[PDB]
Amino acid sequence: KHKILHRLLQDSS
Amino acid sequence: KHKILHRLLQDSS
Amino acid sequence: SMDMPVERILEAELAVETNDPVTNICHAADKQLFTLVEWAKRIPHFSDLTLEDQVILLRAGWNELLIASFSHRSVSVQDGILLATGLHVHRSSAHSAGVGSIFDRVLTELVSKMKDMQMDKSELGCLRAIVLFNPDAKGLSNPSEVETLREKVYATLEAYTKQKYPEQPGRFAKLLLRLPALRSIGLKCLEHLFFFKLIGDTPIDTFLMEMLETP
Amino acid sequence: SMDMPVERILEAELAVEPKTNDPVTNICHAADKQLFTLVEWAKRIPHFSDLTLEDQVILLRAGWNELLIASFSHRSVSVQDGILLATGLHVHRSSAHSAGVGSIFDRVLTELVSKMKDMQMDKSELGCLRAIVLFNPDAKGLSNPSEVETLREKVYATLEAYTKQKYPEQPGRFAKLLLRLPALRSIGLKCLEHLFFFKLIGDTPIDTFLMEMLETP
Ligand SMILES: CCCCCCCCCCCCCCCC(=O)O
Ligand SMILES: CCCCCCCCCCCCCCCC(=O)O
Repeated sequence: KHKILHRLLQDSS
Repeated sequence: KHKILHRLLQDSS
Repeated sequence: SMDMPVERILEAELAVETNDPVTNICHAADKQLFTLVEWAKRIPHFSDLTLEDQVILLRAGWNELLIASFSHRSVSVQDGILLATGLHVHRSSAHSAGVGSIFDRVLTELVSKMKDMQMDKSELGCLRAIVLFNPDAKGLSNPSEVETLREKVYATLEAYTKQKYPEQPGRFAKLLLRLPALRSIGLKCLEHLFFFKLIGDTPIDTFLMEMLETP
Repeated sequence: SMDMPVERILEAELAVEPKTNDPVTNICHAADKQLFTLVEWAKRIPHFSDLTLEDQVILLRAGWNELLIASFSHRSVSVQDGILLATGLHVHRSSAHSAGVGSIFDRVLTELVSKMKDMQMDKSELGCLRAIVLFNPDAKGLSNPSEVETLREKVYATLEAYTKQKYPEQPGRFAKLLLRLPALRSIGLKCLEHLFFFKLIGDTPIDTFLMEMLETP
């Protein structure tokens, strides 16, 4: 997954 | 010791 | 360059500015992984890579990128490290907790050398951007692009060292030649972290735990 | 420079050009043989022999693994999907994978051999990079780290003047050469860990000089 890293990278706002 | 390494380095031959 | 301005790399650096010392270090690493993602996003062209390639570069580099930061943060202190949490770890605490060896390598190979040459934040930023743009990182969709980004960063760094330190012709070389030490220290810190995880009895927070997960 | 001539560093590389089925046995055998040659190479690097015996021991103990990996990697630029040992034996990727050492072998091919091949790294450049590895001012126990530091500085000033003179169209060539040193360090460390396991488990002949290098500092 690498859930957290994916969520932080995607997040722009 | 490092016997071999010492013998090879000391040698100037 | 205009492709890779040293201004933007400096702006990225400035934008992010339990007795057990190992618990405190692990807690600080977890917090700094959140900041590290925001730092990477400010490095020119990083965010134009595919998400998969961004993940691969941050997973490969996070350890070296954090060690480079706390090492440069610690040039103000003698025989200690300053964590991002504002906590200080003295050499004597590190030795007392069974991580004297690696702590001394950090002090001797990185902190003292950064201190000796007075490495500035533009130079640290560039070296961190070189570590980030690691064309050897396994599974990259396009190693060539990462290679050219690394090349743009080291062209930018060299023009910066020539412009700012014209009297030190060896300075560029000197900066690049801390990267092998940083790699070696990175690998040894990773082995410590895997052991801490394996044995338990050191709390490891979710983001640091994720970085230690073996796909 | 006059204090660290690139001629002498090339002469050291030219001076050491050479004449079972487990690839791991074959590689360990070649490593033992090349440790003998490595001492002779070090002695031909300007100023190395003027260091104290203790400091010479420290630098060759700290560097031998990287120094041998640089040499066989550069020897292997002409080989498809394999390495050429100093013994004249070839190790193909398929054998390495079949012997349980595929990952590290692929790292050697991908991070070192193919990159040396891509930039066509020459023997003067290899000699310099090996002399930089040798003059490791971070090596623990050095009597005078400062003088090792200045020898490293003389080598990288000599390398950079050589790359500017010979490859004036490749402004980044110097940087590119120095930026194979982190990979060499990383690969070095993983090879060492392999060697210690081969020793621990037995079932790999390990000759006297390689055995000695694996005996604790
Ligand atoms: C420094 C030597 C301690 C040895 C313990 C191993 C811990 C792994 C090191 C990972 C980097 C820590 C990140 C700290 C974050 C910061 O404050 O900038
Ligand atoms: C070559 C990498 C794959 C094998 C992994 C085992 C680790 C062996 C250690 C490397 C020593 C290098 C010896 C080279 C000798 C030569 O030049 O022929």
